[PDB]
Amino acid sequence: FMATKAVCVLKGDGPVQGIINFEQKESNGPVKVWGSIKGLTEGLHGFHVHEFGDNTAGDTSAGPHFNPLSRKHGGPKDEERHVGDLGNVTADKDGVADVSIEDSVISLSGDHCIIGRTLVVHEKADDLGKGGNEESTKTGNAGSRLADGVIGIAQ
Ligand SMILES: [Cl-]
Ligand SMILES: [Cu+2]
Ligand SMILES: [Zn+2]
Repeated sequence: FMATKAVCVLKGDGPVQGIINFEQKESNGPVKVWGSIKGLTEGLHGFHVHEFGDNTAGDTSAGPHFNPLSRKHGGPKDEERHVGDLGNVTADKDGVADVSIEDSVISLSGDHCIIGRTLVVHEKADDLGKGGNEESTKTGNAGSRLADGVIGIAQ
């Protein structure tokens, strides 16, 4: 089987929630990521795929950012990045982040497959590895998880 579409329902302990859609018509092509997230503070919020689709214990059970190539944290456009580094979503004045992303590193098939893994929206902006500290090189200093969910097959 080869997934062409995926979906992730994001939920948390507070007001943050949303639906994220993934589309990839070609196995060797980019993934379109689109949807909306509500209940956010206005501004930038870190947006990452973590390694495991698990919250057995909590944040640790989702593991670090998905990182099959053993690289350091960066932005989605950087050559040096984790596969799960999708950068930041932007929330407007009403707390709605309209997500519109095209990425060529994540995939719905193969070694970079994100199906069965966890998508997370964070409290703070992702510094893209440019924060000048150790945490920047791992998480981008995006802080706590406001909402998460496991990425499932949709088509
Ligand atoms: Cl760029
Ligand atoms: Cu994260
Ligand atoms: Zn990362």
